[PDB]
Parts: sequence; structure tokens; C-alpha cells
Amino acid sequence: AMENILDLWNQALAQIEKKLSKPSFETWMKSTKAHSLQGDTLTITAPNEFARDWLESRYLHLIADTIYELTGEELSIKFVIP
Amino acid sequence: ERHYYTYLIKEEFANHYFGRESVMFELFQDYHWTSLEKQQYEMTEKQIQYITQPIPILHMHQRLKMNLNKTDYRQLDYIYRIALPKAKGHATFMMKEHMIEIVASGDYEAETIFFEVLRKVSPCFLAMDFNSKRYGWLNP
Repeated sequence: AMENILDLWNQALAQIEKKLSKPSFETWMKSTKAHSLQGDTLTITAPNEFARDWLESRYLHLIADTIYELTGEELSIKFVIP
Repeated sequence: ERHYYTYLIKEEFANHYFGRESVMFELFQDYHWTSLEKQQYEMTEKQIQYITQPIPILHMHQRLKMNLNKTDYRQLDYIYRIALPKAKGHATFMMKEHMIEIVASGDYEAETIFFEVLRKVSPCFLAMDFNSKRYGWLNP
């Protein structure tokens, strides 16, 4: 459901906020939004390409770990821009 | 006339964008120039703050004063202004927060005087002229 992916991403951000420094969370994570969940793939909207790139390069493992801790399932994480 | 915006890039990002420095140029150009929606601009500003280091002001002052001794220069707090010997040119150096700005005219020696101080302080300064599309590391 539409409200359900919002809940999942808000839960994941709240856990991520307890893991990262304030500058890293505010710069890279806080403005991200859930876009879709289809099959094994969770797609997240990043605010620009620079963010998309750094999220993919540095934070994919952390996000995958967070989703696994919350759900018990491995979801493939993908980033898109507006 | 040359106009450079010079930032001290964090090691992690310098490495990540090695061979892809145009992407950093575009990020900096978006902040200084590109007409962005307010929210895109604010994200860009946050990103720039994250990937750059504060300029080491006192260290710079010391190094500049040593290097410019008996040159035609003056200082106005964070601004240094120089005139080259034999009337060959002029350059202004301004340091603030995370940014250095340089304006130069005449011989390329003018900006080189400042770039030489910078490159001996760190290998991580990225200098960019958004007017001419000239950019690169100040290599030691």
C-alpha cells in the first residue's frame, strides 16, 4: 500500500538517524523519499545526482542492513532522482 | 581577467571523484551560478559544506606573509592584494569560511604566486573559473 511504503521508509530513516552523525544524516539521508516497492526492489528518491551517487557508493549497505533489521528480508536498494 | 573559486576538498571526495572532477565543477557551478529551485540550491549548499574543509585561516596568513615579504602587497584582514614586479600584473586573494576567491590580471604569474602558497599547504585545493571553464587541482 501507498501509506505502507511511507511507514517503512520513515521507520528506516528513524533507525538510520540513531546510527549516523547529524551532518551525515542531514546531508545525505533526511531528504530521501520512498518511491516504490516492487518485487525484491525498494526504490528511493534522492534529491539530486550528487546525492544519488554518494548514497549508492557509501550508504547502500547501511540501508540494506537497516531494512533487514526491520523486516527480516533482504531488499535490493535503488536510487533515482526527480 | 581570471576569477577562481578555490575549495579545500576532503580526501574522501577527492578520491571518489578522481578522473571525474567535472562532476565537482558542475556542483560548485550550480551553487555559484545555475538558476536552481530554492530547494535544489539548499541541498547543493549542504553538500558543498559536507565535502569541503574550512580554510585554515591563521596558517594561510602565516604562509602568505612569509611568501609575499618585500613584494608589492597589502592586507585588509582576509584580503591580500599584490602587484607583480615590472608592472606585469595584479591579483586579489580573499579567504572566508570554506572558500577562497582569486581575481587576477596580466601575466599568469599573478595567480601563480597564490597557487604556489596553496599547493604547499595542501594537495587538495580545487580551483575553478566558471567564466572560462578552466579548473583543476593545485598539484604540488
